[PDB]
Amino acid sequence: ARARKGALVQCDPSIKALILQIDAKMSDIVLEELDDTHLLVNPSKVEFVKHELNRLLSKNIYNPM
Amino acid sequence: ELQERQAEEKRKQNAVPEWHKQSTIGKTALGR
Amino acid sequence: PADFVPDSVSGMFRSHDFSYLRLRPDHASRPLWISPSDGRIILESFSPLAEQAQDFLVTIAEPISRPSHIHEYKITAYSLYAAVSVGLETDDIISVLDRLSKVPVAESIINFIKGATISYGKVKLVIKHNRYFVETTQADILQMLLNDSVIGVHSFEIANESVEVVKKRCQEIDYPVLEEYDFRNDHRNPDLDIDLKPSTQIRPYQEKSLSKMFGNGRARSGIIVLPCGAGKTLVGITAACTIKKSVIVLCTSSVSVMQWRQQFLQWCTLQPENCAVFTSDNKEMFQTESGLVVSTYSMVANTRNRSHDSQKVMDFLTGREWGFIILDEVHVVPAAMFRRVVSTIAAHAKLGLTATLVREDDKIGDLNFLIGPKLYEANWMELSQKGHIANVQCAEVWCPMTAEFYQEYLRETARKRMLLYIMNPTKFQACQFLIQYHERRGDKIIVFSDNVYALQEYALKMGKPFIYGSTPQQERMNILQNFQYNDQINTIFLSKVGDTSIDLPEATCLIQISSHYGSRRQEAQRLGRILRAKRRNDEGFNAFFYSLVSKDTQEMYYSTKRQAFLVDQGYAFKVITHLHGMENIPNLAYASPRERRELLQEVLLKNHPLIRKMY
Ligand SMILES: Nc1ncnc2c1ncn2[C@@H]1O[C@H](COP(=O)(O)OP(=O)(O)O)[C@@H](O)[C@H]1O
Ligand code: BEF
Ligand SMILES: [Mg+2]
Repeated sequence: ARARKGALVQCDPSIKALILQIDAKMSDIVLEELDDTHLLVNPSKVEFVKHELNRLLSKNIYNPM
Repeated sequence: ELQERQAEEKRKQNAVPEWHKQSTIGKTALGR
Repeated sequence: PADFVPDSVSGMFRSHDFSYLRLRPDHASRPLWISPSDGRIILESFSPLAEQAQDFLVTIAEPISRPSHIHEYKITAYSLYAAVSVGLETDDIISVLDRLSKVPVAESIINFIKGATISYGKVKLVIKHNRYFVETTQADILQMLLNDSVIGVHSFEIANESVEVVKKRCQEIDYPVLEEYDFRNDHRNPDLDIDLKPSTQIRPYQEKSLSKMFGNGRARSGIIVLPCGAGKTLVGITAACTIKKSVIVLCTSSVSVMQWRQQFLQWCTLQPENCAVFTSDNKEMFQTESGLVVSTYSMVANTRNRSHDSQKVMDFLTGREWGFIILDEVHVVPAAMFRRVVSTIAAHAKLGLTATLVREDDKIGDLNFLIGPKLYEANWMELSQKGHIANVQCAEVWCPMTAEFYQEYLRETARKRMLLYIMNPTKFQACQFLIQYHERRGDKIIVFSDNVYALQEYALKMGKPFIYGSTPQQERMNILQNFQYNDQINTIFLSKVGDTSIDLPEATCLIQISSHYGSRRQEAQRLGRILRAKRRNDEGFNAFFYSLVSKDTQEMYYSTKRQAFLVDQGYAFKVITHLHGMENIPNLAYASPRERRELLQEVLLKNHPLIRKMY
């Protein structure tokens, strides 16, 4: 019997690894690993990872000028 | 009948796969 | 734009709103819209006068996109420079442009057309006895050419090597040079009596391309662009047959050179005695007054190390004054060193043949002063609907990256990252299922892969032949013939070597695993292998092109970047997120984690004369 407030993140392996890399740079991102498709993240960092992660993914997609 | 069968086989040889018939986005992703 | 009130939504168009001008009463008939600022041309293909402009626009305006209904052209200096060459003046362009335009032509557009449509046809470069004379039809030009800082009825000599400099210099100055050959009155050069045999059937677009070249009656130097497999080889044959003079052909491969001679012989009436092949295998040259030498750029552009056997041939080529040069795949001539050939070799006329006239660098525009302007180009979809080329069901398969490999993708460097996401186990499973499914359908499959290591691994894992640079010519020819005529070998594994200029009339399906980053040209050349399929006219025939790409990788950057040219032509790729019936296949490669782990480590680890007897 113990509750822990947080944000449950559901995603795919590829997104999971990206979150880990961001967690490696910023420790507070990930609070605990649940499974291969679920992660616990800090609520405050949600608004920042979502916008920054898109910039990182922008490299994989070619936007013509 | 054989020529009709051959024509049917010829048509089958030219038919496109199933995944081209429908847009397979909603279905589960390909894999093992 | 005078006394035109802006609209409330006019801010959405940043200095691009063209509502200030009025529309003519005959808009319902006139099919053309003209952009007064950027020169963009919107064409109605479902309204009268559409066909009358579909040919005129291609001459004066390059095509940006030509989809089913609304085509998009654009007027530029290069496009106008190409039209002015073939007997066209400013008045003709303006008269036709106004007669077909729904909106009046702006003053800026008129000014642009006037400037670039008056330069052509005042300075001529002639060749005599291997000596280059810049002959001019008026004496006034002497005060210009001889007084130019770069240069040096009146005729004066010019360095053969300096041709590439003066020609570019002529672009900067008002008058550019035109290479017109009056082969009818040229008797000094030995003539060759060859003609197209009756069995030949010149397609309508081929006739149109020739008409644009011989309209005035004098052969013009330039480039002709036709779809892959459209018959660019036959285009050179027709030019040789009508000119009837000594000609030399340069082709960018060893197999392709063997293709050109066989095609020459089959299509025209050139006797074998007058034909000589200059390749690495045999180096004997024709001794007849007039003949044909078919070689490659490497055999004409190499300067440092030429063999003794190949040195005599080079002198043989240089000593004689050729009358015509055919540069197959002219998209490689503007390279750093290949440009040297155009200045060294002597020829009164130059022709360029290439299916793709685009490249990564900006040197493509240099072709104007190197070989000449672009004479004609042909649509892709237009020939597809007329039965000249086969229809294609282009597809793009998204293969998700496996969790194990993707972990190393983050830490690994760019150079090694490529190999990591190109050999993911999921791609192996998809390729095996597709090969089996398409093989039972009676389709000849081609698998492209730029990575040699992946090619061998895939080939050995599936027990299928593979081809790349190290393979000898004899072995590959046997492989090609077996695949062509032997039913046992229904699929092969091509590489960058077979990326272009290899004809496989039986090929119908095409697959590609690896790629050479963002090059859009390689994408078009590879597709050409199946565009010339045998049964391209049977009812409901649709070729297949699969492009397996790893999701969440740099491949999406390269995939969308290397496929932007086909979209312009009209091809549309279908996204395949799921392949139906893939799970029910009995066996799939790397289905268990043990194999995936083993493969991961294997790929990761990749990175006194008497004393002579003594000795
Ligand atoms: N007029 C024609 N009649 C018959 N076959 C033709 C004709 N024009 C082209 N072909 C065929 O088209 C194929 C491709 O020709 P090729 O010159 O290699 O094309 P490209 O150089 O444009 O890729 C060959 O099989 C050739 O015989
Ligand atoms: F465009 Be082809 F294949 F030479
Ligand atoms: Mg060719």
